[PDB]
Amino acid sequence: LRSRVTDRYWRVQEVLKHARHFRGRKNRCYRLAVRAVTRAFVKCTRARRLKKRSLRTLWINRITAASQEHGLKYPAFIINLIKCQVELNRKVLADLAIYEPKTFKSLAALAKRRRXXXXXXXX
Amino acid sequence: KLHIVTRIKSTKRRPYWEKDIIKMLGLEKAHTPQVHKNIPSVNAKLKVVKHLIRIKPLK
Amino acid sequence: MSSFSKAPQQWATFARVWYLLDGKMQPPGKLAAMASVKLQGLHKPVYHQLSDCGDHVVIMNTRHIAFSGNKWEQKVYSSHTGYPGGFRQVTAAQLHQKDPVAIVKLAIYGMLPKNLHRRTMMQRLHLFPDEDIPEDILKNLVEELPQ
Amino acid sequence: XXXXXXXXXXXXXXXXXXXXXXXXXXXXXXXXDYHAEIQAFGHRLQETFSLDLLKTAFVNSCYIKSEEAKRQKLGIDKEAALLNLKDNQELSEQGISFSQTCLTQFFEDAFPDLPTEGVTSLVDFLTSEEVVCHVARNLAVEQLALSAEFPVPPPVLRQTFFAVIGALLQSSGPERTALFIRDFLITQMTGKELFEMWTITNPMGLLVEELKKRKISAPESRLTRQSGSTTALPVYFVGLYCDRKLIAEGPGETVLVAEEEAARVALRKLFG
RNA sequence: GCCUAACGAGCCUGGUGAUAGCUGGUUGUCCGAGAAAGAAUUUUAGUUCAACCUUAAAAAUACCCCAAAAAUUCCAAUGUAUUUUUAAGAGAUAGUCUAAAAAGGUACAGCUUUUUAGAAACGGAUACAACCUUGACUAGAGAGUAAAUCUUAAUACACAUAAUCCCAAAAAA
RNA sequence: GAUUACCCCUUCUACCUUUUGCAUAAUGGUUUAACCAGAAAAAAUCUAACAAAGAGAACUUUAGCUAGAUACCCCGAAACCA
Repeated sequence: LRSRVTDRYWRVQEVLKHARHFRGRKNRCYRLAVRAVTRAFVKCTRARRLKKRSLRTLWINRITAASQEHGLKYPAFIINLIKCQVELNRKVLADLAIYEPKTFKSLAALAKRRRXXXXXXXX
Repeated sequence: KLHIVTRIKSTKRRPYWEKDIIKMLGLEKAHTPQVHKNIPSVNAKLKVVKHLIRIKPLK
Repeated sequence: MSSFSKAPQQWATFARVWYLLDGKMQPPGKLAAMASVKLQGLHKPVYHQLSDCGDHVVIMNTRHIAFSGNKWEQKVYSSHTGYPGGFRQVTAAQLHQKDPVAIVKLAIYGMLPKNLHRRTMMQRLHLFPDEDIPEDILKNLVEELPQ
Repeated sequence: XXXXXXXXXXXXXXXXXXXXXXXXXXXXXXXXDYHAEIQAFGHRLQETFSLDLLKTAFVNSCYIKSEEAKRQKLGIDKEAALLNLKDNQELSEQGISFSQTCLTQFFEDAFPDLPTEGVTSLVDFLTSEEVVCHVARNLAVEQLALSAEFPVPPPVLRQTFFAVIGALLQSSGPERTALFIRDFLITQMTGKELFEMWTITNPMGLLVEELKKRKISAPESRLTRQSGSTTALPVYFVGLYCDRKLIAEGPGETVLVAEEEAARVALRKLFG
């Protein structure tokens, strides 16, 4: 004949060890701890998936701001960068949009230059 | 000449025979180009799923 | 300098800059958009969502605002109380004849995101029907963008 | 077995409310020998010589005094460790002197435009006890250090570190040392603190001294503009110029602090 | 009605672990593949083999299929992979909606009865089962796109708590 | 996820059972501990023994025979009889 021994108590101890910092019975009771842990992991996956989206949106906002400071909008800047064969990511572009206004000013100048040259070649 | 077939649209929500046609064309994924010879047999199947794909001549 | 292991860039926080916006015929709610952009701080490359880096916007001549179309008499502001049948309809006309600074403010009040930061940035907004600005004894930056 | 895991859990739970002091002899699990440590010390670093001086470098007076004390107490036998400390203090002496000379040479060659006061300040900060001891503890020298009383206290690790320095000076010569120390110290600094501790007293006046010494021109502060804020902090735009040519410009909350920061930026500007 | 606080036939013990096609339940990890209707049944909330599926082996070939011909029933070629044969073993048989063609109903119904097709991330449609885009490895402070999001149409010599058909406004690549 | 040694902001419709479909205003649970519900080899697949024979006086057998190893859980009546 077997016994329950320390197995269940150790599993509960582990779950509750992962249940620390939780609020109320969820950091005390085992069942609510598990129920909260599942949700915690699902939210971990989902938020780690949407983190890139949030960061991307934030970067787009920053670059949009820095662009609007120079008189042009975000999409025009993007198009100009595409036709300038610039594969630079929006993260580094935002970092330059913050710390190094000179580089972004140069890119904006080249952007307006390409836009004016295209508008003059089309006419 | 030779025609290259690219899948620009899903085979999902569409009849199974069209999926069979796509399998005949050798497309297991979207946007993946495949080089194929020009023959009425292939051209017919190409005409079947044509609305779900984009074809361009090459080589 | 130095950067370590994939981190977003925000240091601490900075000081907001007070701005001035002119009245006289600019479309209502069309100004509220950019004023909400300045309120959120979306015009700053250093912008952060949680940090609340938004600035302080002061607009003048709100009674000189001009709404196009027939919307003057046709716009109805609804104010309802807890009491039954306490539904009140106030036209833009009469509201302008009484409390004009409310109108534009309401146009801003729907632009901002909800919860805390809404009211937080709402306290950064001040409107006056006529021009008297003791706060102009304190030097501020003036931005002109008429429509 | 459940007994071994209950005993391991009870020991691991007993160590939470009780913290034992760190011991130097029981620190390393494997047997600690002199030759093993100096061998690894020779394999890691480029060149290592004078094994006796190297061992002596990690020897402190406290261990000797304690050892002799135990010798007198027990009274079993008598041995003389006396030569160790006497040989160590000399290496430390020469070590300090040559360190001062070497660092002085470094600040002289790297920054020729740096005034004498700046040199003195940077030397005092670079030779400071806390920083050097921090580098020591970060290099895990405390593991190779031998202290009877306690391993932790700075007077041990610092003197030990300087002894190691002098040991490298005698054994490996200057050419190697110049490679070693110069690499670490610079990498440690990294901050604006270098010129900040020299700015702790009358930044403006110091700038006056520097300008009067070099270009012989009295600095003038003029407010170029003001953007006020009553709520948090007001912003004043303060320019600083000499002979109508603007040296610097900067914002400030108060006139005093603004002038301080302007004088600081101008101070580091004339550093080059 | 009553027969020891409940009598269409008391209570105790035993048969007895009566019978229950019902209802309420059935606990560790990982990997591959993966089902919604053919006829019957003192049967419809249950069963028995087909319509499928899974394991382990063999021998074959099978499909998308044009003109010879009778929406299909057949067959070249195409580019394909499969189609069974045999040996054991399952479970499933109280389902819906949209689009098209029907029947009943009232050119009613989130209506019922059939045929064909699609169907069921967390993208889009304010939220919402099928509608739109996509077939589903983990990890990554990379990139390129699909659908979609805010607007288009006018002139005559009527329901019952607080508004707008998702905020505010706007205009007529 | 960020952020400070704490929090506000942003991203998300309890579990289970029953169902075409439940966060559902369908079902069960105050919490915790412990107790508590898949145990049957015929034919077959598989690992070995020997082979026209296997198997401990019993049966099978046109490659069989013998042995081992693999799949079919609990609680509940109203009542009947002695």
